[PDB]
Amino acid sequence: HAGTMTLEAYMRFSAKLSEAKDEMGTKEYEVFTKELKKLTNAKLAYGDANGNIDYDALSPEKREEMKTVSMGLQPYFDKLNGHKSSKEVLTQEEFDRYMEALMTHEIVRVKTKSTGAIKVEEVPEAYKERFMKAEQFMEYVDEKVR
Amino acid sequence: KHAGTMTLEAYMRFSAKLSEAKDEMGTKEYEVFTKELKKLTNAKLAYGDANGNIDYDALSPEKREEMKTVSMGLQPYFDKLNGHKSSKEVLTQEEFDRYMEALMTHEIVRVKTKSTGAIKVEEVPEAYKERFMKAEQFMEYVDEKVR
Ligand SMILES: [Zn+2]
Ligand SMILES: [Zn+2]
Ligand SMILES: [Zn+2]
Ligand SMILES: [Zn+2]
Ligand SMILES: [Zn+2]
Ligand SMILES: [Zn+2]
Repeated sequence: HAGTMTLEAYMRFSAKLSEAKDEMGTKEYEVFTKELKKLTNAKLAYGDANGNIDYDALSPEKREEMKTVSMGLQPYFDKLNGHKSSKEVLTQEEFDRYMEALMTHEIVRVKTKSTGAIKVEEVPEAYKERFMKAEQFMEYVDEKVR
Repeated sequence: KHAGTMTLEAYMRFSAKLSEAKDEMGTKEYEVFTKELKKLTNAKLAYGDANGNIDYDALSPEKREEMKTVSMGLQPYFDKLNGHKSSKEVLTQEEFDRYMEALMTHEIVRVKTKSTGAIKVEEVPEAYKERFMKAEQFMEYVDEKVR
């Protein structure tokens, strides 16, 4: 039941945002609330039916901005995943490559309009090599953070 | 990176574990395990490359079936040496078959890339890239189940 699951995970995320207001320093929570509004605005403006963005369609300047927002939000997401921060365990170059890998993965979700597991067979030819390299890199990062 | 030194040490460490298997295993159990392992080590010397990896796709169907049966019987000892539960107990029969196939694909790609370490998909040949990814994922999936 993809709908119910989504509803529940929505209320659950809303509850975490509330625990974030309580637990975060005052400046920290300003900066975070702001970053997250940029992200949620961007998914409403550019995202598909599932809220996935085709980052390759965007201008280089907006793509730079989105990548900056996700760099700032990423350590909160790591913590919610029960992992150590990927920013701390990765190099600056690697952390940049990681954001790019995540973007590639989101683009492929747009092209295959798939919400769960991507089937490598269904990925357009233009994106196969790039996708597989991003999956592999995301796995390497995941193992460094637990 | 000292490939020789690490390969020598792992060699001696594996011999120590064979010695402890002679001691810890039932008489029949160790008889059957010693034969299966001999099949495995004979097959790697007959068909393996410089690193002892086999191109299972080049072999006859009959021989490939045979090597898969040998690996099915050795796999729970290997699970135990990794400090893991038996993949055999935690997977269905069809999944365990596909696991062995994943491991064989992984072995083939090692022959093609000539690499004994982490395989980068870039360096894997086009006829093999998608199979390799699928095998790595399934291997990942199984590994999560046995911890
Ligand atoms: Zn609290
Ligand atoms: Zn870059
Ligand atoms: Zn993880
Ligand atoms: Zn003992
Ligand atoms: Zn089969
Ligand atoms: Zn493991």
